[PDB]
Amino acid sequence: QKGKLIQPFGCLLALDEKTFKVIAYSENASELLTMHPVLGIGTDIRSLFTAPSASALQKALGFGDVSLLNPILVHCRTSAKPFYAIIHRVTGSIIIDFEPVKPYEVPMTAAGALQSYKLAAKAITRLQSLPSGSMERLCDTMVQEVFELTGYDRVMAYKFHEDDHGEVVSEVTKPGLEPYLGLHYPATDIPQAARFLFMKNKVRMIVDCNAKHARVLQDEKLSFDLTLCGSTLRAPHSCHLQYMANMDSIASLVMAVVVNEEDGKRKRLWGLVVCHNTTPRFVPFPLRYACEFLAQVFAIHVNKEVELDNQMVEKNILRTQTLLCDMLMRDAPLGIVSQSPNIMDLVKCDGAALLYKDKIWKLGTTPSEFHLQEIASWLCEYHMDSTGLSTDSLHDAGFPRALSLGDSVCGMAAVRISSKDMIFWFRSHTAGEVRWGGAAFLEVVKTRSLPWKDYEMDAIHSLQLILRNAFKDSDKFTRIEGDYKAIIQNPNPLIPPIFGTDEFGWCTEWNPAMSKLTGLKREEVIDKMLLGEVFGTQKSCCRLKNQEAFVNLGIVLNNAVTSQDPEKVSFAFFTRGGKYVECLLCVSKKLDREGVVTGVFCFLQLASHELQQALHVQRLAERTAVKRLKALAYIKRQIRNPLSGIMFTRKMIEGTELGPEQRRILQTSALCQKQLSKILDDSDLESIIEGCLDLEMKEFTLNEVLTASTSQVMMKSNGKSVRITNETGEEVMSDTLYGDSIRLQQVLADFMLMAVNFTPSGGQLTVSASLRKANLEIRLTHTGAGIPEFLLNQMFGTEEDVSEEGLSLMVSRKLVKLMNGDVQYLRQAGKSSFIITAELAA
Amino acid sequence: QKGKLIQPFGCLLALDEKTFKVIAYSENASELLTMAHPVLGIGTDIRSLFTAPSASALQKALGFGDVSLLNPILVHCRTSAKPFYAIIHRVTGSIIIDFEPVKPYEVPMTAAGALQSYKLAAKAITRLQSLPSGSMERLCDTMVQEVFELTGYDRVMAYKFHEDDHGEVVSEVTKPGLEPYLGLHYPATDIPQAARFLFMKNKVRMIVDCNAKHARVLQDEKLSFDLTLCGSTLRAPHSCHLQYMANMDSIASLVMAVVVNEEDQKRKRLWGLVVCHNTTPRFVPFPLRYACEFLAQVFAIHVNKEVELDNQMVEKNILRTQTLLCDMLMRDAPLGIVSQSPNIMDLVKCDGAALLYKDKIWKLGTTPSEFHLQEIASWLCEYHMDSTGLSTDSLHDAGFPRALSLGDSVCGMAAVRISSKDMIFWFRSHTAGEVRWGGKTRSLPWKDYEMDAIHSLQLILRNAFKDSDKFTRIEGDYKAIIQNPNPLIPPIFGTDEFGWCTEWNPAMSKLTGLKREEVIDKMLLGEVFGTQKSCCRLKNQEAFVNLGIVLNNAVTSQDPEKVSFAFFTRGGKYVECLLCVSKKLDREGVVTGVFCFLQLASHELQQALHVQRLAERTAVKRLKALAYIKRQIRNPLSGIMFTRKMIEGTELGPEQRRILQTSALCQKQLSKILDDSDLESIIEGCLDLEMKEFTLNEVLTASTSQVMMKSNGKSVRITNETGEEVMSDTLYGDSIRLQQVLADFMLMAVNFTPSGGQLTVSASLNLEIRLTHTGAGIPEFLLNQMFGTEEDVSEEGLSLMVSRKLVKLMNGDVQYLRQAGKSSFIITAELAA
Repeated sequence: QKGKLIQPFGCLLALDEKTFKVIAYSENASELLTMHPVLGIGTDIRSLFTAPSASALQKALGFGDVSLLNPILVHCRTSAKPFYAIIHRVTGSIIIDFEPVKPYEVPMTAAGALQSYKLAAKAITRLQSLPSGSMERLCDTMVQEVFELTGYDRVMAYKFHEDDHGEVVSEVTKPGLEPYLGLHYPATDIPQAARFLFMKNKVRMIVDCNAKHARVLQDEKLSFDLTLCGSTLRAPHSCHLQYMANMDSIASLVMAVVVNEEDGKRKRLWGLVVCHNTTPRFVPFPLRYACEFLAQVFAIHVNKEVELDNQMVEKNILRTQTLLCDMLMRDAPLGIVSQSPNIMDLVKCDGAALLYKDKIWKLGTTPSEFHLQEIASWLCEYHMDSTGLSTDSLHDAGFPRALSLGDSVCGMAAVRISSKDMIFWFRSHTAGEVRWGGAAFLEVVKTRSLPWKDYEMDAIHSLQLILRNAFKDSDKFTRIEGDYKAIIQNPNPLIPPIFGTDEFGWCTEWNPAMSKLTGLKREEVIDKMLLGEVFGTQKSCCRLKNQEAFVNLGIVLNNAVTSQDPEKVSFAFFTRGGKYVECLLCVSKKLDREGVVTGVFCFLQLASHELQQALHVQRLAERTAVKRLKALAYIKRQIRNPLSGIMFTRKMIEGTELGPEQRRILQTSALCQKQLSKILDDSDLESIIEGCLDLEMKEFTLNEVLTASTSQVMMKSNGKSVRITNETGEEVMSDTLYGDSIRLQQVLADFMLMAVNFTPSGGQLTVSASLRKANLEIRLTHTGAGIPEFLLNQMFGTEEDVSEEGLSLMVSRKLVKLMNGDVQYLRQAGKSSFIITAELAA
Repeated sequence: QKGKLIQPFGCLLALDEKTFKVIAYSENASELLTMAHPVLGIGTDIRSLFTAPSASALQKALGFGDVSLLNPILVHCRTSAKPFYAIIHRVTGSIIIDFEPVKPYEVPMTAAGALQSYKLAAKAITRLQSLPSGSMERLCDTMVQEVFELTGYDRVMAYKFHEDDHGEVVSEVTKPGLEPYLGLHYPATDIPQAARFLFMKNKVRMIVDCNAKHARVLQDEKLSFDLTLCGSTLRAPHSCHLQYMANMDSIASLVMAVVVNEEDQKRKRLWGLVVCHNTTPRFVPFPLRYACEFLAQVFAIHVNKEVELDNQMVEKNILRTQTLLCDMLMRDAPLGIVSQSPNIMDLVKCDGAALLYKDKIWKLGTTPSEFHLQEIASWLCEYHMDSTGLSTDSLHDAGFPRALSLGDSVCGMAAVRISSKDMIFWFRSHTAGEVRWGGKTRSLPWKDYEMDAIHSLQLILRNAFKDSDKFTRIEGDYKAIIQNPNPLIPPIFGTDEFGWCTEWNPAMSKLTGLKREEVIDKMLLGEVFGTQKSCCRLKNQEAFVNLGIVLNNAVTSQDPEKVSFAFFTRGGKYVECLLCVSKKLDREGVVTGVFCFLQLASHELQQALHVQRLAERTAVKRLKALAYIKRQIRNPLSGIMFTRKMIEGTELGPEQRRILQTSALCQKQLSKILDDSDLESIIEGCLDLEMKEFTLNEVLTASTSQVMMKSNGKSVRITNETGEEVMSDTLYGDSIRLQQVLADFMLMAVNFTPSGGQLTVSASLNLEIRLTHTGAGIPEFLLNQMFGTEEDVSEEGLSLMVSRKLVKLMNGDVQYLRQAGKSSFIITAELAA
């Protein structure tokens, strides 16, 4: 922080807060500024520059927060050399850094901050337009935009893990360089001092490494040593220089990403965005400022997308709760595997087994009954005081016959239902490969399975509890997964609140979870009418807020009596003492064995507010989507009807004898109607955009296509008085082609109709076709300026969304791509040419 | 309320709260319950006239806490069978038990409690719940239709109370052959306030027969207080309802009550009644009455919801007026607003705009003559000295000397003075007003926020001119009710290109608590709006970054955008609103900063737009796919049109010409149906119809050509038997939509028909078209879908619903008639010949 060496592309001056006189100066500063006022201790600052520059600098030092006006434009007194001045406040002193102003780009008058921030107005918009839910897309977009703005050769999205070991997540380099994606790096490349330094100043630049750095002339009479930690000209340290030495890079630009995560707010370094170049380069301060702002935006976005993945766990927990509630109705024996929701959906796995009275059931990939007997015997004999176990890899646990099992089963999770009854879940082997570069060593994770999370064990234990209670009517788990001997622990049940009533309305079920959630003892509440006594506005144990809640509860119960499916509704009630519980009620029928309705069975689902709002938004979106789909189907039918009408009328007209030229005109109309029926037959363009398509195989000739297109277009062409000519040879005509004719006619007609529309009044258009032995090349040459550049760019498929005409162009290009061809646009003096390539069978 | 007379269809008993002995009774009880026994006298026990389980149930009910839960207690008499309901009420110092006979023709023990009783109305509640919001008349008509279907009474009416207690019939449903009173107002004296309070206390009242003889109640003389039968369901009318029934020609009555909770606990007001009248005596079981009482609660909830939605719509409208009141400071000179398209005609709802400025008169829309405007200004400057504005909806009543000569084209005038010579007029048009009572143009009166908007426009224009209070008396039949409208100018702050503050209007000073002098000449980011050492403290980093982003985007982009904003003021109050930004382009065309204003929005409205925007962001491709399809429609249509032209380009015969013209008719049909989607055409004003000459022969031929294909597919023959006299006659009206309607009607007739069936077409001229097809006929549930009874509609039924609504737009109805092997579709409409 006190290294007295600075880079030579700029100069530094350290002054006092009160005297405004130069104390610390650099050797190159005297040369650059005086290129006469001798730069030295006790010299003023105004005389080195002109009067307006001195006034601006003095006002800047007089400001409260100089960081808002950091890039200042100043002029040297002699020859008016432009310079960028940056002000920074060290304890008891002001440090100003001056850099030369190359032509480059200049903001309006003084750059300030907002104008500099304006330089990154496109990358911010592109980042804010991405659909949420995919961190990799965000990383790729940020890296690409940083590459575009900075212009450095290589851009990397180095990421920090919990053990501070790096992992590149993306990279975009110029062609002709070694990719670095996926290469892990050790924790000694970046010392913790570097991270601490980056936590303070977010952007660091090293313009060149093999350059002689000047020194400073810090005053001897100063009572404190100057700190160069905050200055942007501080010379790189040897340890940091070793990084570029091992990375064969010269110019570096490192931008920290700082997120704010709530205390378990505390700051955290999500990673870095590193830029490298093989040759030295320098960029103006506004570009660095804009890059820092863009990094702030990216940090905000990543912090937002972490919270969205924090909700998938809650959603899966709710789904498991629903499954557990559903499974409570089935009979204890064989009811575990009776219907579609078996114990495969309880925890993610590929094999399940239920040992009960020597009747081993199989549900998938699982060892033989012999091997299952052996593993059950081993678990019984070794782990006496273990109701349940979860082994990551059976080899590590110590199963003698784990070798004979093979690679099919690796992880195991077993529970003891009763003295002789047990349940097993098995997981197949997954191998992990980590490049682990910058070290390269290639570590192996041996034969291990995916870890068993907490809520999976919680669900398994809840299932065990349910089965034990059901069997009775008719707790420490050893987790040897980290090869750290026994880490036995106690899980928690995952039973949601439940209450059930008979047909009349008297309470009959009140489980301990509800007793804890409400605070009401079951003995206190049972044998009381559900509507009016347990839940009621006045004179009731649990006080509903309004009369609307009472009406809604009554409606929900009455509707649920009729319908078997469990409707999800909102619920809100006060507890015994002044607490407003807001949950999501689910009611289901209670059909008995014979099939007589006995009552209702209800359970709540406690959920955070964001999840409920997301569910509401999803419901609204699906309703809007179904309405739009119904409207589109209605329109399609109402257009299909007159389509059939005109088909039949054309058939009737063809029934009467007419001229051979009339016959040709009728045939051209027939091709037009077939094209119309085909385009109306398409369900939507989204399937075309996705890529899933089929092209029919049929015989055709070019005369039909050309005549259909000309008949389609020439009315509009003559609207602008446009001449159309055909130069295709008759030999190419006589040749017959094979493929999908309708797509070709529609695509070529659209392209050449756009050419007609772009044709100025009185222009000329020529159509030619060439057959090479087969390949067909189509040239459409129209007189005029042609399509503008932006529309030509919109024609390409790189853009996600374009104009309607641009969308038609993109769809035609995609169809040509599926037609193993290409589309080219050529501009010449007063001419524009479309070239279309196709490959078919002759 | 203390009347000792009861209706004869039930019986009454009274029990002491503690001793549980009978103290009052009725002769109907003597003739109905103990008939074949203990004497029904004072002090007689209760557990002797019923079976032991019945006595146990009665004892348990009496010992219960809240008896009003399990009211319809079915009880078996001591004699064999003879069921009876046992409704119970707790009155001061007694418990009153009413028995009503259970007729076994219906309801064989289908309800024994409140929860089971409420089940009978599940279908009605489901139908009411899923209706789209924003239409009171639809809710009322559905509600009364459901009442009619559930109860089966002859006449059902929704009777809405106004502020002056005088009622208005909003809807009504009756069996055919009955005189309607729809829309007829009634005096407030028909229903006394005592009846209103009684309805507020007892939600449902039933009078089975007005002519039935009432029976007395024998009560002990030893009690110190008389028994009150006000809460009992067995009470006799006190001649107040007898006269009402005689006047309305009714014999039986079932009258409910609608109670709505309105904010100042919130008060409860009787929004109206749902009255059922019958010409013959009728009896409904207690569960049906109990369910009809439950339906009223859902109806009241929905009515309150619709009222809140209307209030939010009003707030959105005033927000829009506030937004459009801006963009007039930017425009230079008074002529600038007149020249531009969003003119002063859009500031307030008017049919004519006039501006008098320096001997120049600028007029827009329906406006009087120049001499008329000059004489209006002369009158206003000659009779009104100190006024800054005038307002009236009837200029004739205003006292204009030549108001009658001005005609009915313009009636209401609102005028505001800008300078000593320049001033502004807003004029309205003719409105139709009819009021009925069961016992020169008037235009809608000017509201208050309209006056506020006009006053703020006056302030803006006078400020701009300088840079270069007023009485309404027509809302009532009075004179010179002076008012002082307040302005509607939103808070405004504006900065230059560097970021320093430049303009900070007083509204922002009031809202945020700061002052103009202490904030001016400071950077907008960091100094004013900042997380630290700032006047207005932002919440966290995200707000700062978002504000910077929106400022930069506003500078770069060209259109205003709305972004949520939230900050702490200097007094600790958390303000949340919407921020709108715009570029402050100079006359030359170079940006010189930004101009921003806040739109303080209500919490419900603000949160009703976040979810809307979030849902909008989900659908992107499908929104523009419709426009893409609409634009790409033209090319195949142009191709088919030009192919038709070339087909015409040679020699043709008579039949060939006819079939070509039929094809062309279908061609225009396809063109105009693909040109516009028309959405649902819910409003009759929308979907303007082309009206041109046509003949019926072409229409019929074009309609049957589209379906001959399917007819020959099933080998179904179609015959047209309309006479040549009707065919030769020419009508002036819409044709092609009639072609489509006829075509899809015969298409549906072909569907669901056996092969070899006969289809017959007839027309009578009022145009009536009858299409009779032989076979089994269309299934009933399809007709239920097409009539709108079933909310869920199939794709095939949607076309029939569209055709029915189109026929209704032609002021007609579609009729389905069923006979042995015959189904007849009758379409009726009118045109000009």
